[PDB]
Amino acid sequence: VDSQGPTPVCTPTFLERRKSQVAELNDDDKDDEIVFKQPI
Amino acid sequence: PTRRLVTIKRSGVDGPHFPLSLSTCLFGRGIECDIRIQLPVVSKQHCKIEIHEQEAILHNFSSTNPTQVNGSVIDEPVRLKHGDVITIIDRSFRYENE
Repeated sequence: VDSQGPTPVCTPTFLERRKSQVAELNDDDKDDEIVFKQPI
Repeated sequence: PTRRLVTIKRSGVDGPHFPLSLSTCLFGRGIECDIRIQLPVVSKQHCKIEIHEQEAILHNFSSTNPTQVNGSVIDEPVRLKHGDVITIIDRSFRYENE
């Protein structure tokens, strides 16, 4: 989704998918979904 | 840097840390944002932090999904305190002061 598109409110469906997704994921999470603009 | 931010993962385990060296920290999908998240439910600016010699103030730009702090929504501006945690949907960032 473009950083210039719609912003749908987070709902019970979205939260459940993430919980399921975590279960479907593993230590591989390391590459979650957060990106740092500045150096760390 | 005195102010340090720790990233919380959906599993509840801390991973990479982000030092608030810059006087302003902007969270959201926008690239101009200091921290970008590839989630379609994240606002362009979601959350904005302004650091003044006085203290650190967190601003809520998320009109679609308000930012939660200490387990509570911050419809209005709030001063950051050592130990206060910012919570975004399933992700949160622990604020550490020096």
